[PDB]
Amino acid sequence: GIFGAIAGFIENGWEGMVDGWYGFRHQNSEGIGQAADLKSTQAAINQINGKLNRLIGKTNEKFHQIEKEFSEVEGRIQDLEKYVEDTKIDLWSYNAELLVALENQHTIDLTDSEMNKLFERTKKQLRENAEDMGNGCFKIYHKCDNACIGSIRNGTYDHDVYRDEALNNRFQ
Amino acid sequence: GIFGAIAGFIENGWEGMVDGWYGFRHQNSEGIGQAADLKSTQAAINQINGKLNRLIGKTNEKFHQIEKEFSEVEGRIQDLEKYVEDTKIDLWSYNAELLVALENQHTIDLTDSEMNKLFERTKKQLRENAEDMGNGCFKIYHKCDNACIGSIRNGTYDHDVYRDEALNNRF
Amino acid sequence: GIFGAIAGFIENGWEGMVDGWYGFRHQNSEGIGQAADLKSTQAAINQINGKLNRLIGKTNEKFHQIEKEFSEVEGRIQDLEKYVEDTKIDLWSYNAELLVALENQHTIDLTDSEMNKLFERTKKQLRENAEDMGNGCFKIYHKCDNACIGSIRNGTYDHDVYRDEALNNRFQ
Amino acid sequence: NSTATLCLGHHAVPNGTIVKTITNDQIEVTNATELVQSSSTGGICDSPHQILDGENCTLIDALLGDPQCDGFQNKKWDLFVERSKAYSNCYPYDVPDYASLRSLVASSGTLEFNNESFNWTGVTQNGTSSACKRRSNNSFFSRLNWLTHLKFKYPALNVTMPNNEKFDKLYIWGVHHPGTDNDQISLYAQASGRITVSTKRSQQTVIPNIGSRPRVRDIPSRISIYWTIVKPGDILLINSTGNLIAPRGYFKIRSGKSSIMRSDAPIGKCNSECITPNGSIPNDKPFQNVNRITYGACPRYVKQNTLKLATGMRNVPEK
Amino acid sequence: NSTATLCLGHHAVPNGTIVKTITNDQIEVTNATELVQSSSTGGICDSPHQILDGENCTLIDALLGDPQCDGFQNKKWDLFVERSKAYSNCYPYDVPDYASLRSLVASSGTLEFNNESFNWTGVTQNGTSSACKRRSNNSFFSRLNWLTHLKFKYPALNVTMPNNEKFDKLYIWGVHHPGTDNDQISLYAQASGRITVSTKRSQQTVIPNIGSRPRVRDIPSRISIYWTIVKPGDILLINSTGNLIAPRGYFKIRSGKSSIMRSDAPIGKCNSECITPNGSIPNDKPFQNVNRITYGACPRYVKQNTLKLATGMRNVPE
Amino acid sequence: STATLCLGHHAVPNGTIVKTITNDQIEVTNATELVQSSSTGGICDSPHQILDGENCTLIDALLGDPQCDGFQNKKWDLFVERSKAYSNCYPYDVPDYASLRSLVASSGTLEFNNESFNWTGVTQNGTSSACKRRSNNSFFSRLNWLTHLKFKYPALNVTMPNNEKFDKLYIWGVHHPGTDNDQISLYAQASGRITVSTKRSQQTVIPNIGSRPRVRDIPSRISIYWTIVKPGDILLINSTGNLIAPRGYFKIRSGKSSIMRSDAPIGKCNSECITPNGSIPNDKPFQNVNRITYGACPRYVKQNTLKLATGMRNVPEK
Ligand SMILES: *[C@@H]1O[C@H](CO)[C@@H](O[C@@H]2O[C@H](CO)[C@@H](O[C@@H]3O[C@H](CO[C@H]4O[C@H](CO)[C@@H](O)[C@H](O)[C@@H]4O)[C@@H](O)[C@H](O[C@H]4O[C@H](CO)[C@@H](O)[C@H](O)[C@@H]4O)[C@@H]3O)[C@H](O)[C@H]2NC(C)=O)[C@H](O)[C@H]1NC(C)=O
Ligand SMILES: *[C@@H]1O[C@H](CO)[C@@H](O[C@@H]2O[C@H](CO)[C@@H](O[C@@H]3O[C@H](CO[C@H]4O[C@H](CO)[C@@H](O)[C@H](O)[C@@H]4O)[C@@H](O)[C@H](O[C@H]4O[C@H](CO)[C@@H](O)[C@H](O)[C@@H]4O)[C@@H]3O)[C@H](O)[C@H]2NC(C)=O)[C@H](O)[C@H]1NC(C)=O
Ligand SMILES: *[C@@H]1O[C@H](CO)[C@@H](O[C@@H]2O[C@H](CO)[C@@H](O[C@@H]3O[C@H](CO[C@H]4O[C@H](CO)[C@@H](O)[C@H](O)[C@@H]4O)[C@@H](O)[C@H](O[C@H]4O[C@H](CO)[C@@H](O)[C@H](O)[C@@H]4O)[C@@H]3O)[C@H](O)[C@H]2NC(C)=O)[C@H](O)[C@H]1NC(C)=O
Ligand SMILES: *[C@@H]1O[C@H](CO)[C@@H](O[C@@H]2O[C@H](CO)[C@@H](O[C@@H]3O[C@H](CO[C@H]4O[C@H](CO)[C@@H](O)[C@H](O)[C@@H]4O)[C@@H](O)[C@H](O[C@H]4O[C@H](CO)[C@@H](O)[C@H](O)[C@@H]4O)[C@@H]3O)[C@H](O)[C@H]2NC(C)=O)[C@H](O)[C@H]1NC(C)=O
Ligand SMILES: *[C@@H]1O[C@H](CO)[C@@H](O[C@@H]2O[C@H](CO)[C@@H](O[C@@H]3O[C@H](CO[C@H]4O[C@H](CO)[C@@H](O)[C@H](O)[C@@H]4O)[C@@H](O)[C@H](O[C@H]4O[C@H](CO)[C@@H](O)[C@H](O)[C@@H]4O)[C@@H]3O)[C@H](O)[C@H]2NC(C)=O)[C@H](O)[C@H]1NC(C)=O
Ligand SMILES: *[C@@H]1O[C@H](CO)[C@@H](O[C@@H]2O[C@H](CO)[C@@H](O[C@@H]3O[C@H](CO[C@H]4O[C@H](CO)[C@@H](O)[C@H](O)[C@@H]4O)[C@@H](O)[C@H](O[C@H]4O[C@H](CO)[C@@H](O)[C@H](O)[C@@H]4O)[C@@H]3O)[C@H](O)[C@H]2NC(C)=O)[C@H](O)[C@H]1NC(C)=O
Ligand SMILES: *[C@@H]1O[C@H](CO)[C@@H](O[C@@H]2O[C@H](CO)[C@@H](O[C@@H]3O[C@H](CO)[C@@H](O)[C@H](O[C@H]4O[C@H](CO)[C@@H](O)[C@H](O)[C@@H]4O)[C@@H]3O)[C@H](O)[C@H]2NC(C)=O)[C@H](O)[C@H]1NC(C)=O
Ligand SMILES: *[C@@H]1O[C@H](CO)[C@@H](O[C@@H]2O[C@H](CO)[C@@H](O[C@@H]3O[C@H](CO)[C@@H](O)[C@H](O)[C@@H]3O)[C@H](O)[C@H]2NC(C)=O)[C@H](O)[C@H]1NC(C)=O
Ligand SMILES: *[C@@H]1O[C@H](CO)[C@@H](O[C@@H]2O[C@H](CO)[C@@H](O)[C@H](O)[C@H]2NC(C)=O)[C@H](O)[C@H]1NC(C)=O
Ligand SMILES: *[C@@H]1O[C@H](CO)[C@@H](O)[C@H](O)[C@H]1NC(C)=O
Ligand SMILES: *[C@@H]1O[C@H](CO)[C@@H](O)[C@H](O)[C@H]1NC(C)=O
Ligand SMILES: *[C@@H]1O[C@H](CO)[C@@H](O)[C@H](O)[C@H]1NC(C)=O
Ligand SMILES: *[C@@H]1O[C@H](CO)[C@@H](O)[C@H](O)[C@H]1NC(C)=O
Ligand SMILES: *[C@@H]1O[C@H](CO)[C@@H](O)[C@H](O)[C@H]1NC(C)=O
Ligand SMILES: *[C@@H]1O[C@H](CO)[C@@H](O)[C@H](O)[C@H]1NC(C)=O
Repeated sequence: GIFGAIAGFIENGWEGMVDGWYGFRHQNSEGIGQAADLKSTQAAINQINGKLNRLIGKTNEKFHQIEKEFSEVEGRIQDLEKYVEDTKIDLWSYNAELLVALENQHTIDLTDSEMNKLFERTKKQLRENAEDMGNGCFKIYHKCDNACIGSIRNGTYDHDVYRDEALNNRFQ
Repeated sequence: GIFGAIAGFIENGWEGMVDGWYGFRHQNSEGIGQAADLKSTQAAINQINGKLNRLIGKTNEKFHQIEKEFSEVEGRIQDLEKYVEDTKIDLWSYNAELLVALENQHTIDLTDSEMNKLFERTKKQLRENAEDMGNGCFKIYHKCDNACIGSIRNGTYDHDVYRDEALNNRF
Repeated sequence: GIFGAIAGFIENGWEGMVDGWYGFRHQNSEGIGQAADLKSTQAAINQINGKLNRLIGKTNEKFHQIEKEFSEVEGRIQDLEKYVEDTKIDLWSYNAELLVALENQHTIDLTDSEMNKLFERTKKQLRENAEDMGNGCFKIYHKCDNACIGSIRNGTYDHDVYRDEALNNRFQ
Repeated sequence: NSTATLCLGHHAVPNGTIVKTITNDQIEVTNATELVQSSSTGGICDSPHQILDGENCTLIDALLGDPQCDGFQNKKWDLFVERSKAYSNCYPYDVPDYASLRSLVASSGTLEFNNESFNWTGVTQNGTSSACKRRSNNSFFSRLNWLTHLKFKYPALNVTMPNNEKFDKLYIWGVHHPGTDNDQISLYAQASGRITVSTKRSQQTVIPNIGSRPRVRDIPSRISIYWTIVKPGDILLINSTGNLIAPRGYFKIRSGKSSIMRSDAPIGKCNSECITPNGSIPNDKPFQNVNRITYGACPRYVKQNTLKLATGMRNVPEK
Repeated sequence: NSTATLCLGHHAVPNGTIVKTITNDQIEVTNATELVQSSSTGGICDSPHQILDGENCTLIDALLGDPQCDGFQNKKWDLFVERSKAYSNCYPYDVPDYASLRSLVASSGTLEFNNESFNWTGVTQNGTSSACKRRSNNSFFSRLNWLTHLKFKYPALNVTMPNNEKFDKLYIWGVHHPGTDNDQISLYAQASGRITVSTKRSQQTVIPNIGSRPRVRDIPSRISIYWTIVKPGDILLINSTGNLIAPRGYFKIRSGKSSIMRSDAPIGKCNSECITPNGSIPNDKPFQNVNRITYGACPRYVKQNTLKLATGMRNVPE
Repeated sequence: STATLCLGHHAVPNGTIVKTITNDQIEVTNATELVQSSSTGGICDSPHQILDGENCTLIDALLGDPQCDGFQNKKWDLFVERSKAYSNCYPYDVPDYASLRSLVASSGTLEFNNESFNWTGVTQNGTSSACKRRSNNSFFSRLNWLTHLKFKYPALNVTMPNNEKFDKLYIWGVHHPGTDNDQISLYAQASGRITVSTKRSQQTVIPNIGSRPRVRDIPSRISIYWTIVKPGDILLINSTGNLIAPRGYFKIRSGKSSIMRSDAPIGKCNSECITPNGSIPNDKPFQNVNRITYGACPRYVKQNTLKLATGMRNVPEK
């Protein structure tokens, strides 16, 4: 949410994209299609996986401890034992609550960041051959078939090839 | 500070802005004015209000505890009771200090984020009819009166209406 | 890593930059050279320095505590003493691991942020006299001597001076 | 061929407040709020917690039945307040494990005393002393029965008392330690009398120690106080040949939110869930710097005097 | 045509999950995982920790040698499970500092008892009572020797037993408190008595108190249980004139992972490092909400019922 | 007619690996250690006043062992107890030994103002073969062994008020003779009750005549107790025999003083942090040397190393 991409200019999450987390939707003379960017998709997954590996499976081993349940009624010693455990449980619960909130806040932003980074990479790749419409879509000002649209996803898009046509359409 | 807008390229806070947290100052033919963007203002406020809901209140209810003040000297049993409470106080003191430092860092960044998000929304809305002067101000290259500037703040700005004029001025 | 600049579009760290942390590499008729922006360097250094001052030298003073080593076997009271110290050590150990992980995550991003801030400042300074090549490099479309390259670093670059020449070269 | 200008900006305050961050130790923000409560109203509020002001009486003094503490008989509380001015005006007594008895009674939160009928045959009941004076006459602890010799004879007492209720009964008893051997003979007709208060689960034996102690209220003798808890279905057996301060019944013991606090603050009339010895404090802020001792829903005590949390952006003033 | 449109977007799920963040208390994400373990299998696993079910025998009852606890002799464990159904069918006993003795025995993790030969000359050994009955005959605690008079005489006892091993020896002894003074004479022929179990470092003196207690199993008398630990190179001295419940040897004290747990959960066949009184629970999640009492590789107990960690982006459905 | 300007960051040939939230191993340009895991090996004499007990435990110096006479009326900030310590006096047992040791250590002084008690009718300055001073029979310096005078031991009722503004700590004892003949030969009475009483506290001890395992050829024992009289209170010692009388009071204070058990050398340096393993620096926030600490010390953690990134990510040229 810090970058304003997941809930920002992109106001729709494509429920039909099942092959990845981020991707491309194109409209060209040859029709409409959908694709996925695996680099950005694996980008979010690897970061989130690192948070999980740091938490899941890392349990402590404690064998002999103090009494934590008392049947009879005692004085000072029983009160101290109850206070120690109660303080310990309260402290760990705060650590759990703060950690869950922080990680989820970071998870939102890093997933938001990865979407924005994909958007910025595409914009720089298109150079002056397209314009940002403001809703997460680029209006390419040249005839792009299903080949050069794949070139933009492939990173093999040379703006010089279509620059003369694009500039002519834009400023006329 | 991460986005570099609050103290970055816009290195000036408008003390005259009392109706909102972020806004526009329209310097145009038909005069100069100031307005405030309620969407970005309420966005940052709601996030900060959310932080307060998690901190203000939520206090523990503890009725009977151990003794924390002693008049005589007892020895081992008294030493453990003092050690337990002193350890607890130091640990909670660390959590209090760390939380304030972390939240305040997040408060600065999210307010910076909301300012930057408003700036970029304006740029895409204007399309190619204006240029970022670098100080957070857009030099609109067509005659925009106090109506179409309201349209920019309203989200009802159509760049094609002024595109032919704006591009010609830039040429 | 959130901004995607240190490991993003700029995927090459100049090992030759010894005078600073971030800087400029320029090409002109006069040759190729390297420079450093000390403002962006000191911005990142101060942030990291603040984290150290909050940690280094801020030690507590504790004089008399409970016994932590026991030779004989006593039972209930001894178990409580062992439990308290082990609980305290476990809680502080969790705080140490989280603090190191959290600060290091922020250190990457704030260093990433300052890189992005330097890049965005240069783009706005150049206005419409250059185009972003997408790899952290700007293609300036006018005759820039070793002087105006310094002007870009110093902030004394007037885009209006070269705008007519730059715009003509771009859109022709 | 004219132009227009649109500038975007944020608000700023003239002075603002300085807060602490991860990066910087001193940074200016537009607005902030305090998170550490370092002030108190000065008085304990009577609500919503049931306060019982001990005034001149410690909780043990009220339990035993000191004459000045007769106003606390069969009383309930959520937080018993012991005043530093409290004293004892009765027989000088010593309570082994005083803290534990004080702790469990405070946690129970009641001074209910259902009087019981023991079969005290052969011994003189309702003993009196000059140190314990009710009004202006010799008396003794109200909840304690000073059993003395009857007709120069103290036959062994072996009475029984079953616990027919579903709650545990708390019995407060004592042993008298005479200062002189004459007082030992003149009160119990024996040289030494063992006290064996036993149940089906626990047992307790006490030996009188005849000897002179530093005279308190001109009383060289001492009284040792012990307590026994009989569980539902358990029975109480008291075997003794003398020096026995017999109980007059049982105290009801419960479990709840009741506790005890040592404070000298006035009991005002207000609503504050958080109670500290320095006075009731608000429970709005997450942390406090008033006192580590708390009662009710209280902010967590920290060592910091102030911890300012920024509620707005960074402040960049115009001038 | 002459133009094209390229749109960038993210995925979304029809049914998202609500998680809590710093900014918002309820925000919807594509996917999430639970961090708090709140379910139990219902039974204690036999592995990888060596479990020992006491059934009707407490740890102290098994240590002393109650007739129903003879099956636990010289047995070791990693977690002794004490059942609430446990009872005692022997001489009534009271153990001062009962928790400490239970804790030290449980932590040691063994009930090894090496029989020793004491010089009980002049006194009658292997005393029995009607309350402690083994094989439908009067008996006593298996690890305790009830010393009574021999030929109506109870000579002063002064026995010695050195610790010639490299480990500490745990000695369990007791003192008999007769209910009537006649019973004191009928068993020890002396008025009252004193037992002083002393070593080169420790000293312990106990005075019998003859008096009637509420009779349990028709026994008005009581026995108080005490323990002594002699270190390598130390010697054990038992000075007594009567009322002595003598030990029959020493218990080996060890150091290990053993402990004690009170539960009424079944002992099944599975492999779970985490053991709680409610039953063995998985240790995959970092936190748990089953029981504060745990054993082994266990998640940390928290007061929270559920804690969902976002494992995806925000769910913004169309 | 064109120019190109490139922006970049620095990189080092050899980076450092640090741990982040997202990644377990990420390379950075520079990092610093946060856990101190090394020690100089010796305790610094400054800024904390160290007192080396050498062959004397704190109780031995308090009681007055002949080898501990050099510690008389000495103050400290951290008493260092050595494992090589031994005792050459009458065998003694101190109930709640940890509390008395802790109480003396926290006070931080062994100041002893001698008082004049009215021990009339009894012989004072009793000595034993075990306690040897200047190759002559002696006793604890702060304790008075009261024996019979002219085969008579009158009943003792002595008084001593606390007329000062500080609490007085009194160390006294009771003698447990090994043989009844030794009890008669020293005290002329069969047993002597000792009742050290104040206006609030009372303490009664009964001697137990019996043989104990001989230490330094002494079968008899003495039990050590302490009493604290508050300002305005009076001290009453009621006794008929077997009394190891005090010779005065110890001043009890409140301060930074404590006690540490270590065998580390005492060098010359300035280190606020002191551990049993030796003085360590307090620059890093955390340490891994010893859980026992004194002074301005880093907080003990289980982690061996924790590297904090002090630079950007190292992205070297391929
Ligand atoms: C072991 O040693 C201790 C300490 O010496 C003894 O304890 C003291 O014993 C003496 C002797 O019996 C006690 O002295 C008596 O004190 C009484 C105090 O009461 C008055 O004074 C106080 C203070 O002013 C007032 O608050 C109070 O209201 C009273 O007004 C005196 O009253 C006694 O006076 C005697 O003479 C007068 C005048 O003739 C008579 O009227 C009296 O009846 C009495 O005979 C007397 O002085 C002292 O109180 C004890 N305590 C203390 C703390 O000192 C033990 O007794 C001793 N043990 C043995 C077995 O001997
Ligand atoms: C717990 O409560 C029980 C009662 O329920 C008490 O029991 C009494 O205990 C005393 C002391 O042990 C016993 O007294 C002894 O009696 C002996 C004779 O008893 C017989 O004869 C009498 C009639 O003369 C009958 O009533 C009785 O039933 C017997 O048939 C005496 O010979 C003893 O003398 C010894 O003590 C005296 C001092 O008391 C000395 O001078 C002597 O030299 C000798 O040493 C003694 O007097 C009494 O018999 C018991 N009665 C009952 C009914 O049990 C417990 O004492 C009591 N214990 C405690 C700790 O409180
Ligand atoms: C929502 O978030 C949760 C967070 O946990 C994700 O949960 C994981 O979901 C995947 C889905 O495929 C599970 O993957 C399967 O793991 C099996 C082994 O499990 C162990 O190892 C994994 C790590 O590899 C641990 O996470 C897990 O706890 C176990 O320790 C594999 O054997 C599976 O293999 C698949 O392919 C092989 C080859 O075809 C087949 O033979 C198998 O049958 C199977 O089809 C598979 O990889 C993973 O275990 C889940 N982890 C946890 C901790 O629950 C969710 O995926 C995510 N999204 C949704 C929609 O729920
Ligand atoms: C101090 O005061 C207590 C008060 O309880 C006395 O304790 C009681 O002492 C008597 C006498 O020893 C005990 O009587 C015994 O009761 C046993 C339990 O009986 C149950 O069943 C009957 C009905 O059949 C019920 O009325 C009763 O309440 C019980 O539910 C009996 O089994 C005993 O029988 C004896 O005689 C038979 C004869 O055949 C023998 O076979 C038995 O083995 C046994 O010897 C006996 O009648 C009574 O139980 C005690 N109560 C408690 C609570 O302890 C103390 O005795 C007294 N102190 C002194 C010194 O006397
Ligand atoms: C803390 O406690 C330890 C152990 O009790 C003490 O160490 C002993 O101290 C005594 C002196 O108090 C030493 O006695 C000396 O022995 C020297 C020979 O040492 C060798 O032989 C002995 C016996 O086998 C071994 O223990 C030892 O390790 C050596 O192998 C003699 O040379 C000494 O007398 C001669 O030398 C001195 C110095 O020149 C002269 O002044 C004398 O007049 C004489 O000529 C002396 O007899 C003993 O050796 C020490 N070790 C042991 C193991 O007992 C510490 O001293 C004590 N701490 C303090 C501060 O005193
Ligand atoms: C605390 O300190 C006080 C200080 O006084 C001690 O008090 C003395 O204690 C002893 C021992 O208990 C008492 O001695 C006993 O005195 C009895 C009465 O004697 C007085 O009265 C007679 C006339 O009736 C006079 O002739 C005599 O001189 C006294 O004035 C005697 O009857 C006792 O005799 C017993 O002991 C002897 C010797 O062993 C035997 O031969 C006898 O058979 C019999 O068993 C005995 O002599 C002394 O009287 C007490 N003094 C006072 C003033 O009370 C406390 O004892 C002490 N307590 C503790 C716990 O420390
Ligand atoms: C209760 O039992 C204990 C343990 O058995 C017992 O302690 C032993 O007492 C004897 C005699 O008091 C001690 O033997 C002495 O040991 C020392 C040091 O080894 C020797 O110096 C002594 O020798 C002299 O005395 C002898 C007396 O007969 C002479 O024959 C000899 O020639 C020497 O002059 C003597 O052997 C023995 O060391 C202790 N053992 C311990 C403490 O472990 C205690 O005495 C018994 N209780 C009673 C009241 O007897
Ligand atoms: C709690 O205890 C205190 C202290 O004992 C009680 O204080 C009362 O204080 C007044 C002060 O004026 C005493 O009155 C005065 O008494 C003297 C006695 O000589 C007389 O000369 C004066 O003219 C005046 O009357 C009063 O006696 C005293 N009461 C008692 C019982 O000591 C207080 O009353 C106790 N109760 C409460 C609820 O505070
Ligand atoms: C410990 O045992 C010793 C040795 O039997 C006891 O001391 C003897 O006791 C008898 C009986 O009273 C006397 O006849 C002897 O004179 C005593 N001394 C010796 C050297 O034998 C001692 O009483 C016992 N102590 C206890 C508490 O039982
Ligand atoms: C797209 O990239 C792949 C390699 O990932 C390459 O084989 C293919 O030829 C590319 N398609 C183009 C350049 O049209
Ligand atoms: C930029 O500043 C440096 C600072 O020394 C100076 O040497 C250089 O000439 C400046 N370049 C300009 C003003 O173009
Ligand atoms: C500052 O923020 C607090 C908490 O959000 C708010 O209650 C208060 O009205 C604000 N005051 C100012 C002057 O901004
Ligand atoms: C001691 O003898 C008993 C009786 O047979 C037996 O249960 C126990 O295992 C024996 N101890 C050893 C070490 O064999
Ligand atoms: C009492 O004498 C001892 C032994 O010399 C000494 O340590 C102490 O200072 C003396 N007390 C004084 C002089 O007040
Ligand atoms: C010491 O006690 C005796 C006992 O008779 C007494 O005479 C003497 O006066 C006392 N000492 C002092 C200094 O009063």
